[PDB]
Amino acid sequence: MTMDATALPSELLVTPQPLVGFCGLDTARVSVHKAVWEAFSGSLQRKAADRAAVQYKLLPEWYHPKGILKRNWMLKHLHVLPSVVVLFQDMEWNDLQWTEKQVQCAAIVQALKNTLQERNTRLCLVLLQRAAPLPPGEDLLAAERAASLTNACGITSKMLFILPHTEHLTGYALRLESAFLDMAQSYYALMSKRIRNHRDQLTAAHTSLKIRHQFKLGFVAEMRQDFSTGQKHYFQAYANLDEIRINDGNCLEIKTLAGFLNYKICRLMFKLKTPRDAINQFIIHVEKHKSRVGFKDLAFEHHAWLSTQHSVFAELFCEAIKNGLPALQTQHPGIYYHKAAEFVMKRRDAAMEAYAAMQASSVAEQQANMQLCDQERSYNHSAAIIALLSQAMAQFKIYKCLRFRKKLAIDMAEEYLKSGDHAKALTLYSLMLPDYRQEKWTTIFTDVLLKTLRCALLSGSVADYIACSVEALSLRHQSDQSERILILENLWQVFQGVPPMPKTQLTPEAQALWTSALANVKSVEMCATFERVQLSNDDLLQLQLIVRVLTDIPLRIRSFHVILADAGNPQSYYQLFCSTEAQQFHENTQLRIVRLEAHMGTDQVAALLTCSSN
Repeated sequence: MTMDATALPSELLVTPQPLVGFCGLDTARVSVHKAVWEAFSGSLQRKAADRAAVQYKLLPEWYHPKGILKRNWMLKHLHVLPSVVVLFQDMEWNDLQWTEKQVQCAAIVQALKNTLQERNTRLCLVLLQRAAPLPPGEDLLAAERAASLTNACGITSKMLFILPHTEHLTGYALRLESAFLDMAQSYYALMSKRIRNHRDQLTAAHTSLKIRHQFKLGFVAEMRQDFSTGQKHYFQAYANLDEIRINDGNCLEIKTLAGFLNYKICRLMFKLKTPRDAINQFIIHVEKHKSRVGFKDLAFEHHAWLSTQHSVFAELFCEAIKNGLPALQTQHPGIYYHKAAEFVMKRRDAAMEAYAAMQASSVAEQQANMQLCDQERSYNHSAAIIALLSQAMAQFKIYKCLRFRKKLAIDMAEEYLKSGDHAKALTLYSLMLPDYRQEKWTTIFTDVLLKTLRCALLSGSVADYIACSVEALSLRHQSDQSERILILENLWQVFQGVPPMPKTQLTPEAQALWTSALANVKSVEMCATFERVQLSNDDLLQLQLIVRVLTDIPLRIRSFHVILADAGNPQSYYQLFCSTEAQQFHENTQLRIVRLEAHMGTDQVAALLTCSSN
């Protein structure tokens, strides 16, 4: 009829490769088969240029398509069914035990040809003539034993191959691979012809079976490296899907199929390096899809799948990087990494909506749809969101794009906020806030500042909390004055260590958590000036440091401190007595204080605001 091409992801993520089989071989031989398999794993030892694509696997109206009709047929074709069958055996040249070799290899090839009769596959046999090498044209018993084979089965002579000694076995394995390339491409072409002949007939114009056929056609082509032909048959299948009706119960499956198709064709793009072509196909179909659905769209569908769309395309971005293309990433390291990240954000928001529509009183299996939601309720951790953010983070960091990755970092911390996970949010914010002050732009600086307020109060890193709060009061004039007053009260509280006021948010658990704090914690702008330095060991300096408050609200005028320095030798507007210098120290030392540390109101500004000298 019109059955799905496949509902199976995680398929052929690596470059698809042929498979030729090896039978169930016992441990008794596996040791020497080790060497045997070594040559086989030699395909994985050698460079891709030397490496043959094929690998190994083990086993013990109109008429309906055979080999195409179902997606498990596709997959079983992919790896379960080898294009060619090869059974490796040993052949010691002897007299009558070698006749027993004849009978035994006859039995095994009889079983093998029965299996082939099940599944229409070409066969080859490999024999180690473990004896010493001899010239070709010497062993008539080779012909005799081939004839014993043929009367048993009829396998052609040339399909027989020999790997006498390991030092010989290696080269004979290389040419084995070459011959296998031969037969494998032969079988692949034969199946290609099968598909095209199938496609020339319609079972009463079902029109979707042929879609499966052209899909499998692309499979064949990419097996045979004709990437262009197969990718364009894929795209033609996309066109065919377009011709199909939309918005039915199928349209979601249509969208997923087109996702498969976009995946494959974009692979074949970047293999052929047609970048903007891949971009155009990507967009074209994805906005097709956004149009095609207006609802249901429970938005773990067509939104999460949108996320997976950008996920696969990011996969193909990194695939290009492994290939080495710098184009789109000089443009945008991952155009779609963070994009899929915001798509999983909308995923989670839609999940919140799902909970909302659930909070309604919540017969065509809508409960299963609700059960869908329950399934969708599972993928609500949104930690995978955080990880996708991490990949986008690193991906943009690849070309050292600090700003963008930093703002994705504040994204991460915001998400941890949404999840209620204050800790690591606070960590990333702790990194960002000095950065944001370095960007000098106070607006978002303050916005992440109140975010940090929430983060630290929830965490209880009240040292960090108050540091951000105080550099916030520095220039908090963009915010409410009364909240400045409240926060200043919080400042005196924390300096005393007594619980801070924003109990309007606080709940007792984290409250106690930070009550634990500050037992360990150990430690608006004004100006420093000098009337005289570099003295003649007679001068007397004095308070040239103008203590200015740029906060509208005052801080309680408590007290003062000055800290002595040792270079060379050891020795609105509010001003009050300090007599900072009356100690007649030694000459030519400019004691410029690291930080002010006078006791106005409380200890200090601590967060790194102190000037040098005159």
